[PDB]
Amino acid sequence: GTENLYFQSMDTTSKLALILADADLPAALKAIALKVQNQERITFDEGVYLYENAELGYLGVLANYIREQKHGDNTYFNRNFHIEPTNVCVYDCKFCSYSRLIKQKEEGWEMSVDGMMEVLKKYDHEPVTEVHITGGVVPKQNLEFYSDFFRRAKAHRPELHIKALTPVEYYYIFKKAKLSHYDGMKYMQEAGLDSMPGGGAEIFHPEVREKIAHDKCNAEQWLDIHEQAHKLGMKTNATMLYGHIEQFWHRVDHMERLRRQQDKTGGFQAFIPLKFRNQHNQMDHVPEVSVIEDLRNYAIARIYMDNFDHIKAYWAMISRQTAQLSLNFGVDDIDGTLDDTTKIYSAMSTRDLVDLIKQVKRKPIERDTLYNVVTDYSQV
Ligand SMILES: Nc1ncnc2c1ncn2[C@@H]1O[C@H](CCC(=O)c2cccc(C(=O)O)c2)[C@@H](O)[C@H]1O
Ligand code: MET
Ligand code: SF4
Ligand SMILES: [Cl-]
Repeated sequence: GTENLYFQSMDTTSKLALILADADLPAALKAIALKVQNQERITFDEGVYLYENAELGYLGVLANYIREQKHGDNTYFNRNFHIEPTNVCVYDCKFCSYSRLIKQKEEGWEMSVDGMMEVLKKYDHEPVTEVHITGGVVPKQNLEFYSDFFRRAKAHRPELHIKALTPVEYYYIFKKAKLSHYDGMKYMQEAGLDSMPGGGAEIFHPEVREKIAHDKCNAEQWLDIHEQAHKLGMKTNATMLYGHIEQFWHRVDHMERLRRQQDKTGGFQAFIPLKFRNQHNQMDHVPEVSVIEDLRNYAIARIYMDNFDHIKAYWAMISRQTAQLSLNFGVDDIDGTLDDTTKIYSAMSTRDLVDLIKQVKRKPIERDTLYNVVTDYSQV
Protein backbone atom coordinates (compact mmCIF):
# COMPACT_ATOMS: atom_id res chain seq x y z
CA GLY A 1 0.00 0.00 0.00
CA THR A 2 2.94 2.37 -0.90
CA GLU A 3 2.52 2.18 -4.77
CA ASN A 4 0.85 5.67 -4.88
CA LEU A 5 3.27 7.16 -2.26
CA TYR A 6 6.24 5.81 -4.37
CA PHE A 7 4.78 7.46 -7.54
CA GLN A 8 4.26 10.87 -5.76
CA SER A 9 7.91 10.69 -4.46
CA MET A 10 9.50 10.39 -7.99
CA ASP A 11 11.34 13.27 -9.69
CA THR A 12 9.82 14.79 -12.88
CA THR A 13 11.89 12.71 -15.42
CA SER A 14 11.28 9.39 -13.49
CA LYS A 15 7.47 10.05 -13.15
CA LEU A 16 7.32 10.36 -17.00
CA ALA A 17 9.49 7.14 -17.34
CA LEU A 18 7.23 5.24 -14.86
CA ILE A 19 4.00 6.20 -16.75
CA LEU A 20 5.64 5.00 -20.04
CA ALA A 21 6.46 1.55 -18.44
CA ASP A 22 2.90 1.04 -17.02
CA ALA A 23 1.40 -1.98 -18.93
CA ASP A 24 -2.26 -1.12 -17.99
CA LEU A 25 -2.09 2.52 -19.36
CA PRO A 26 -4.03 2.79 -22.68
CA ALA A 27 -1.75 2.82 -25.81
CA ALA A 28 -3.01 6.34 -26.80
CA LEU A 29 -2.03 7.96 -23.42
CA LYS A 30 1.42 6.21 -23.62
CA ALA A 31 1.98 7.52 -27.21
CA ILE A 32 1.24 11.13 -26.04
CA ALA A 33 3.52 10.61 -22.94
CA LEU A 34 6.29 9.42 -25.37
CA LYS A 35 5.65 12.52 -27.58
CA VAL A 36 6.28 14.77 -24.53
CA GLN A 37 9.51 12.81 -23.67
CA ASN A 38 10.58 13.34 -27.35
CA GLN A 39 9.51 17.07 -27.44
CA GLU A 40 7.05 16.26 -30.32
CA ARG A 41 3.94 18.46 -30.92
CA ILE A 42 0.54 17.07 -29.74
CA THR A 43 -2.06 17.05 -32.58
CA PHE A 44 -5.64 18.41 -32.43
CA ASP A 45 -7.27 14.89 -31.97
CA GLU A 46 -4.64 14.08 -29.25
CA GLY A 47 -5.54 17.39 -27.45
CA VAL A 48 -9.29 16.49 -27.52
CA TYR A 49 -8.32 12.91 -26.41
CA LEU A 50 -6.50 14.36 -23.29
CA TYR A 51 -9.53 16.52 -22.36
CA GLU A 52 -11.97 13.56 -22.79
CA ASN A 53 -9.82 10.74 -21.25
CA ALA A 54 -6.67 11.78 -19.26
CA GLU A 55 -6.83 11.86 -15.42
CA LEU A 56 -5.31 14.71 -13.29
CA GLY A 57 -2.33 12.61 -12.10
CA TYR A 58 -1.30 11.71 -15.69
CA LEU A 59 -1.70 15.35 -16.89
CA GLY A 60 0.41 16.57 -13.92
CA VAL A 61 3.24 14.22 -14.94
CA LEU A 62 3.31 15.57 -18.56
CA ALA A 63 2.55 19.27 -17.84
CA ASN A 64 5.05 19.49 -14.91
CA TYR A 65 7.74 17.74 -17.04
CA ILE A 66 7.32 20.46 -19.72
CA ARG A 67 7.08 23.29 -17.10
CA GLU A 68 10.32 22.20 -15.28
CA GLN A 69 12.23 21.49 -18.57
CA LYS A 70 11.52 25.14 -19.65
CA HIS A 71 11.56 27.07 -16.31
CA GLY A 72 12.88 24.69 -13.62
CA ASP A 73 11.26 26.01 -10.39
CA ASN A 74 11.13 29.67 -11.70
CA THR A 75 7.69 31.14 -10.83
CA TYR A 76 7.31 34.65 -12.36
CA PHE A 77 5.24 37.69 -11.26
CA ASN A 78 5.67 41.39 -12.26
CA ARG A 79 5.00 44.71 -10.43
CA ASN A 80 2.23 46.55 -12.34
CA PHE A 81 -1.02 48.55 -11.91
CA HIS A 82 -4.32 48.85 -13.80
CA ILE A 83 -6.19 51.82 -15.35
CA GLU A 84 -9.83 51.14 -16.34
CA PRO A 85 -10.82 53.94 -18.77
CA THR A 86 -14.56 53.02 -18.46
CA ASN A 87 -16.78 50.36 -16.79
CA VAL A 88 -19.57 50.60 -19.43
CA CYS A 89 -19.41 49.07 -22.90
CA VAL A 90 -21.10 49.17 -26.37
CA TYR A 91 -20.84 45.31 -26.69
CA ASP A 92 -23.00 42.46 -25.19
CA CYS A 93 -20.71 39.64 -23.93
CA LYS A 94 -23.09 37.23 -22.07
CA PHE A 95 -20.32 36.48 -19.44
CA CYS A 96 -19.48 40.19 -18.78
CA SER A 97 -21.02 42.52 -16.15
CA TYR A 98 -20.17 45.54 -18.43
CA SER A 99 -22.56 44.21 -21.20
CA ARG A 100 -24.76 47.08 -22.57
CA LEU A 101 -27.78 44.71 -21.97
CA ILE A 102 -27.44 44.61 -18.09
CA LYS A 103 -25.60 47.95 -17.45
CA GLN A 104 -26.80 51.36 -18.75
CA LYS A 105 -24.24 54.18 -19.42
CA GLU A 106 -25.71 56.05 -16.32
CA GLU A 107 -24.52 53.33 -13.75
CA GLY A 108 -20.98 53.97 -15.06
CA TRP A 109 -18.13 56.47 -15.52
CA GLU A 110 -15.75 57.45 -18.37
CA MET A 111 -12.21 58.75 -17.62
CA SER A 112 -10.78 61.69 -19.62
CA VAL A 113 -7.08 61.59 -20.71
CA ASP A 114 -6.43 64.01 -17.75
CA GLY A 115 -8.12 61.49 -15.39
CA MET A 116 -5.95 58.58 -16.65
CA MET A 117 -2.74 60.69 -16.25
CA GLU A 118 -3.84 61.65 -12.65
CA VAL A 119 -4.13 57.88 -11.80
CA LEU A 120 -0.75 57.07 -13.52
CA LYS A 121 0.95 59.93 -11.50
CA LYS A 122 -0.25 58.29 -8.20
CA TYR A 123 2.28 55.44 -8.98
CA ASP A 124 5.28 57.79 -9.66
CA HIS A 125 7.05 56.59 -6.40
CA GLU A 126 6.24 52.86 -6.98
CA PRO A 127 8.85 50.74 -8.85
CA VAL A 128 6.05 49.38 -11.15
CA THR A 129 7.46 48.20 -14.54
CA GLU A 130 4.14 48.16 -16.43
CA VAL A 131 0.59 49.61 -16.53
CA HIS A 132 -2.28 47.30 -17.75
CA ILE A 133 -5.01 49.31 -19.58
CA THR A 134 -8.38 47.59 -20.22
CA GLY A 135 -12.17 48.07 -19.80
CA GLY A 136 -15.33 48.77 -21.83
CA VAL A 137 -15.42 50.02 -25.45
CA VAL A 138 -17.14 53.49 -25.85
CA PRO A 139 -17.14 55.89 -28.84
CA LYS A 140 -15.61 58.97 -26.96
CA GLN A 141 -12.58 56.74 -26.06
CA ASN A 142 -11.36 56.76 -29.71
CA LEU A 143 -7.96 56.51 -31.51
CA GLU A 144 -7.40 60.27 -30.77
CA PHE A 145 -8.11 59.73 -27.00
CA TYR A 146 -5.77 56.68 -26.61
CA SER A 147 -2.91 58.06 -28.82
CA ASP A 148 -3.13 61.33 -26.75
CA PHE A 149 -2.85 59.26 -23.49
CA PHE A 150 0.06 57.03 -24.74
CA ARG A 151 2.08 60.20 -25.69
CA ARG A 152 1.50 61.88 -22.26
CA ALA A 153 2.34 58.65 -20.29
CA LYS A 154 5.57 58.18 -22.33
CA ALA A 155 6.62 61.87 -21.89
CA HIS A 156 5.86 61.69 -18.09
CA ARG A 157 7.37 58.20 -17.35
CA PRO A 158 9.27 56.91 -20.40
CA GLU A 159 10.34 53.57 -18.77
CA LEU A 160 6.74 52.54 -17.75
CA HIS A 161 5.72 49.66 -20.14
CA ILE A 162 2.21 50.27 -21.66
CA LYS A 163 0.28 46.99 -21.93
CA ALA A 164 -2.92 48.62 -23.30
CA LEU A 165 -6.10 47.39 -25.05
CA THR A 166 -7.21 44.17 -26.86
CA PRO A 167 -8.16 43.58 -30.54
CA VAL A 168 -11.81 44.14 -29.40
CA GLU A 169 -10.85 47.77 -28.66
CA TYR A 170 -8.39 48.18 -31.59
CA TYR A 171 -10.86 46.65 -34.15
CA TYR A 172 -13.46 49.26 -33.07
CA ILE A 173 -11.22 52.40 -33.05
CA PHE A 174 -9.25 51.43 -36.26
CA LYS A 175 -12.55 50.78 -38.14
CA LYS A 176 -13.88 54.24 -37.03
CA ALA A 177 -10.48 55.92 -37.86
CA LYS A 178 -10.45 54.07 -41.28
CA LEU A 179 -6.92 52.68 -40.48
CA SER A 180 -5.79 49.22 -41.62
CA HIS A 181 -4.87 46.93 -38.66
CA TYR A 182 -1.14 47.19 -39.65
CA ASP A 183 -1.23 51.03 -40.00
CA GLY A 184 -3.32 51.41 -36.81
CA MET A 185 -1.00 49.27 -34.59
CA LYS A 186 2.01 51.09 -36.18
CA TYR A 187 0.42 54.48 -35.26
CA MET A 188 -0.43 53.32 -31.70
CA GLN A 189 3.18 51.96 -31.18
CA GLU A 190 4.68 55.36 -32.34
CA ALA A 191 2.38 57.11 -29.79
CA GLY A 192 3.82 54.80 -27.05
CA LEU A 193 1.88 51.44 -27.05
CA ASP A 194 4.43 48.74 -25.96
CA SER A 195 2.34 45.48 -25.84
CA MET A 196 -1.27 44.16 -25.76
CA PRO A 197 -2.81 42.06 -23.00
CA GLY A 198 -4.54 38.77 -23.98
CA GLY A 199 -8.22 39.85 -23.36
CA GLY A 200 -11.13 39.56 -25.87
CA ALA A 201 -10.17 36.03 -27.05
CA GLU A 202 -13.11 34.29 -25.21
CA ILE A 203 -13.64 31.20 -27.44
CA PHE A 204 -12.78 31.73 -31.16
CA HIS A 205 -15.12 29.08 -32.77
CA PRO A 206 -18.31 30.77 -34.14
CA GLU A 207 -20.65 28.07 -32.66
CA VAL A 208 -19.72 29.34 -29.11
CA ARG A 209 -18.63 32.94 -29.91
CA GLU A 210 -22.01 33.78 -31.65
CA LYS A 211 -23.73 32.77 -28.31
CA ILE A 212 -21.32 34.41 -25.74
CA ALA A 213 -19.77 37.43 -27.61
CA HIS A 214 -21.83 38.06 -30.81
CA ASP A 215 -21.16 41.77 -31.62
CA LYS A 216 -17.39 42.35 -30.84
CA CYS A 217 -14.46 41.41 -33.14
CA ASN A 218 -14.41 37.76 -34.38
CA ALA A 219 -11.47 35.23 -34.20
CA GLU A 220 -10.03 36.32 -37.64
CA GLN A 221 -9.85 40.00 -36.52
CA TRP A 222 -8.47 39.13 -33.05
CA LEU A 223 -5.61 37.02 -34.58
CA ASP A 224 -4.98 39.55 -37.43
CA ILE A 225 -4.43 42.46 -34.97
CA HIS A 226 -1.97 40.23 -32.93
CA GLU A 227 -0.22 39.34 -36.27
CA GLN A 228 0.26 43.10 -37.05
CA ALA A 229 1.61 43.73 -33.47
CA HIS A 230 4.09 40.78 -33.88
CA LYS A 231 5.25 42.10 -37.36
CA LEU A 232 5.94 45.49 -35.59
CA GLY A 233 8.08 43.69 -32.94
CA MET A 234 5.45 43.84 -30.13
CA LYS A 235 5.03 40.93 -27.70
CA THR A 236 1.39 40.12 -26.77
CA ASN A 237 -0.48 37.67 -24.48
CA ALA A 238 -3.34 35.32 -25.40
CA THR A 239 -6.32 34.21 -23.25
CA MET A 240 -9.06 31.55 -23.45
CA LEU A 241 -12.36 31.81 -21.48
CA TYR A 242 -13.15 28.16 -20.52
CA GLY A 243 -15.58 26.22 -18.27
CA HIS A 244 -18.91 27.71 -19.53
CA ILE A 245 -21.00 26.30 -22.50
CA GLU A 246 -18.04 25.27 -24.77
CA GLN A 247 -17.12 21.63 -25.61
CA PHE A 248 -13.46 20.42 -25.10
CA TRP A 249 -12.90 20.51 -28.93
CA HIS A 250 -13.78 24.29 -28.89
CA ARG A 251 -10.85 24.76 -26.39
CA VAL A 252 -8.52 22.72 -28.68
CA ASP A 253 -9.75 24.70 -31.72
CA HIS A 254 -8.98 27.95 -29.75
CA MET A 255 -5.44 26.75 -28.75
CA GLU A 256 -4.82 25.37 -32.31
CA ARG A 257 -5.54 28.84 -33.81
CA LEU A 258 -3.21 30.47 -31.22
CA ARG A 259 -0.50 27.82 -31.91
CA ARG A 260 -0.53 28.33 -35.75
CA GLN A 261 -0.47 32.15 -35.24
CA GLN A 262 2.56 31.66 -32.90
CA ASP A 263 4.25 29.42 -35.56
CA LYS A 264 3.73 32.29 -38.11
CA THR A 265 4.75 35.38 -36.06
CA GLY A 266 6.24 34.17 -32.67
CA GLY A 267 5.24 37.30 -30.62
CA PHE A 268 3.02 35.60 -27.94
CA GLN A 269 4.74 35.41 -24.49
CA ALA A 270 2.04 33.93 -22.18
CA PHE A 271 -1.19 31.90 -22.63
CA ILE A 272 -3.68 32.73 -19.82
CA PRO A 273 -6.69 30.41 -19.32
CA LEU A 274 -9.50 32.46 -17.70
CA LYS A 275 -12.03 30.39 -15.67
CA PHE A 276 -15.67 31.42 -16.35
CA ARG A 277 -17.24 32.78 -13.13
CA ASN A 278 -21.08 32.83 -13.14
CA GLN A 279 -21.61 35.91 -10.85
CA HIS A 280 -23.15 39.22 -12.10
CA ASN A 281 -23.58 38.30 -15.81
CA GLN A 282 -26.32 36.92 -18.14
CA MET A 283 -24.57 33.44 -17.78
CA ASP A 284 -25.68 33.39 -14.06
CA HIS A 285 -27.41 30.00 -14.74
CA VAL A 286 -24.26 28.35 -16.23
CA PRO A 287 -22.44 26.04 -13.77
CA GLU A 288 -18.66 26.52 -13.12
CA VAL A 289 -16.26 23.56 -13.64
CA SER A 290 -14.48 21.91 -10.65
CA VAL A 291 -10.94 22.62 -9.33
CA ILE A 292 -9.90 19.26 -10.90
CA GLU A 293 -11.17 20.54 -14.33
CA ASP A 294 -9.18 23.85 -13.82
CA LEU A 295 -5.95 21.89 -13.09
CA ARG A 296 -6.54 19.46 -16.07
CA ASN A 297 -7.07 22.61 -18.26
CA TYR A 298 -3.75 24.25 -17.18
CA ALA A 299 -2.05 20.89 -17.77
CA ILE A 300 -3.44 20.42 -21.33
CA ALA A 301 -2.65 24.11 -22.12
CA ARG A 302 1.03 23.43 -21.11
CA ILE A 303 1.09 20.21 -23.24
CA TYR A 304 -0.67 21.75 -26.30
CA MET A 305 0.97 25.21 -26.45
CA ASP A 306 4.50 23.88 -27.17
CA ASN A 307 5.64 27.24 -28.75
CA PHE A 308 4.48 29.51 -25.84
CA ASP A 309 7.14 30.23 -23.16
CA HIS A 310 4.67 30.92 -20.32
CA ILE A 311 1.40 29.44 -18.97
CA LYS A 312 0.09 32.17 -16.63
CA ALA A 313 -2.57 31.94 -13.86
CA TYR A 314 -4.62 35.08 -12.98
CA TRP A 315 -4.65 34.63 -9.13
CA ALA A 316 -7.58 37.11 -8.58
CA MET A 317 -10.12 34.81 -10.40
CA ILE A 318 -9.33 31.49 -8.49
CA SER A 319 -8.90 30.11 -4.90
CA ARG A 320 -5.40 30.46 -3.29
CA GLN A 321 -5.24 26.63 -3.27
CA THR A 322 -5.98 26.26 -7.06
CA ALA A 323 -3.41 29.04 -7.87
CA GLN A 324 -0.78 27.20 -5.70
CA LEU A 325 -1.59 23.73 -7.16
CA SER A 326 -1.56 25.16 -10.78
CA LEU A 327 2.27 25.68 -10.32
CA ASN A 328 2.48 21.81 -10.39
CA PHE A 329 0.15 21.50 -13.48
CA GLY A 330 2.11 23.54 -16.09
CA VAL A 331 1.89 27.15 -14.70
CA ASP A 332 5.19 29.12 -14.37
CA ASP A 333 3.68 32.65 -14.47
CA ILE A 334 1.39 34.56 -12.03
CA ASP A 335 -0.57 37.79 -12.62
CA GLY A 336 -1.75 39.70 -9.56
CA THR A 337 -2.29 43.15 -8.06
CA LEU A 338 0.86 43.36 -5.86
CA ASP A 339 -0.04 45.87 -3.04
CA ASP A 340 2.81 46.61 -0.53
CA THR A 341 1.56 50.10 0.60
CA THR A 342 1.38 50.87 4.39
CA LYS A 343 -2.14 52.31 5.17
CA ILE A 344 -0.90 55.61 6.77
CA TYR A 345 -4.03 57.16 8.52
CA SER A 346 -6.13 53.90 8.91
CA ALA A 347 -4.91 42.74 -1.12
CA MET A 348 -1.97 40.43 -2.05
CA SER A 349 1.38 41.83 -0.69
CA THR A 350 4.77 40.77 -2.24
CA ARG A 351 5.46 38.91 1.03
CA ASP A 352 2.13 36.97 0.79
CA LEU A 353 2.78 35.98 -2.88
CA VAL A 354 6.45 35.00 -2.19
CA ASP A 355 5.17 32.79 0.75
CA LEU A 356 2.42 31.15 -1.44
CA ILE A 357 5.10 30.32 -4.12
CA LYS A 358 7.70 28.92 -1.60
CA GLN A 359 4.93 26.85 0.16
CA VAL A 360 4.68 24.60 -3.00
CA LYS A 361 8.52 24.42 -3.31
CA ARG A 362 8.94 26.99 -6.14
CA LYS A 363 11.42 29.89 -6.76
CA PRO A 364 9.54 33.24 -6.66
CA ILE A 365 11.11 35.52 -9.34
CA GLU A 366 9.83 39.12 -9.46
CA ARG A 367 10.38 39.76 -13.22
CA ASP A 368 10.75 42.77 -15.56
CA THR A 369 9.34 43.33 -19.10
CA LEU A 370 12.02 40.92 -20.58
CA TYR A 371 11.14 38.21 -17.94
CA ASN A 372 14.59 38.84 -16.35
CA VAL A 373 14.94 38.94 -12.52
CA VAL A 374 14.28 42.12 -10.50
CA THR A 375 14.48 40.08 -7.23
CA ASP A 376 15.00 36.31 -6.82
CA TYR A 377 13.17 35.85 -3.45
CA SER A 378 14.67 32.28 -3.14
CA GLN A 379 17.97 34.02 -2.06
CA VAL A 380 16.19 36.50 0.38
N1 LIG B 1 -17.26 36.36 -15.69
C1 LIG B 1 -16.02 36.20 -16.14
N2 LIG B 1 -15.36 35.10 -15.77
C2 LIG B 1 -14.11 34.90 -16.22
N3 LIG B 1 -13.48 35.77 -17.03
C3 LIG B 1 -14.12 36.91 -17.41
C4 LIG B 1 -15.42 37.15 -16.96
N4 LIG B 1 -15.82 38.35 -17.50
C5 LIG B 1 -14.78 38.80 -18.27
N5 LIG B 1 -13.74 37.93 -18.19
C6 LIG B 1 -12.45 37.94 -18.92
O1 LIG B 1 -11.56 39.00 -18.70
C7 LIG B 1 -10.89 39.27 -19.93
C8 LIG B 1 -10.05 40.56 -19.84
C9 LIG B 1 -8.88 40.38 -18.86
C10 LIG B 1 -7.61 39.75 -19.46
O2 LIG B 1 -7.61 39.15 -20.49
C11 LIG B 1 -6.29 39.73 -18.75
C12 LIG B 1 -6.24 39.63 -17.37
C13 LIG B 1 -5.02 39.61 -16.70
C14 LIG B 1 -3.84 39.63 -17.42
C15 LIG B 1 -3.86 39.73 -18.81
C16 LIG B 1 -2.56 39.75 -19.58
O3 LIG B 1 -2.51 39.64 -20.90
O4 LIG B 1 -1.49 39.77 -18.99
C17 LIG B 1 -5.10 39.76 -19.47
C18 LIG B 1 -12.05 39.22 -20.92
O5 LIG B 1 -11.67 39.00 -22.25
C19 LIG B 1 -12.82 38.01 -20.42
O6 LIG B 1 -12.47 36.83 -21.18
C1 MET C 1 -12.88 44.35 -19.88
S1 MET C 1 -13.03 43.02 -21.08
C2 MET C 1 -11.39 43.09 -21.89
C3 MET C 1 -11.18 44.32 -22.80
C4 MET C 1 -12.09 44.37 -24.04
N1 MET C 1 -13.34 45.09 -23.72
C5 MET C 1 -12.39 42.95 -24.51
O1 MET C 1 -13.50 42.37 -24.31
O2 MET C 1 -11.47 42.37 -25.09
S1 SF4 D 1 -16.30 43.79 -24.71
FE1 SF4 D 1 -14.85 43.44 -23.05
S2 SF4 D 1 -16.00 44.81 -21.74
FE2 SF4 D 1 -17.39 45.03 -23.38
S3 SF4 D 1 -18.70 43.53 -22.66
FE3 SF4 D 1 -17.52 42.23 -23.89
S4 SF4 D 1 -16.05 41.73 -22.40
FE4 SF4 D 1 -17.16 43.11 -21.21
CL1 LIG E 1 -7.26 42.59 -21.26
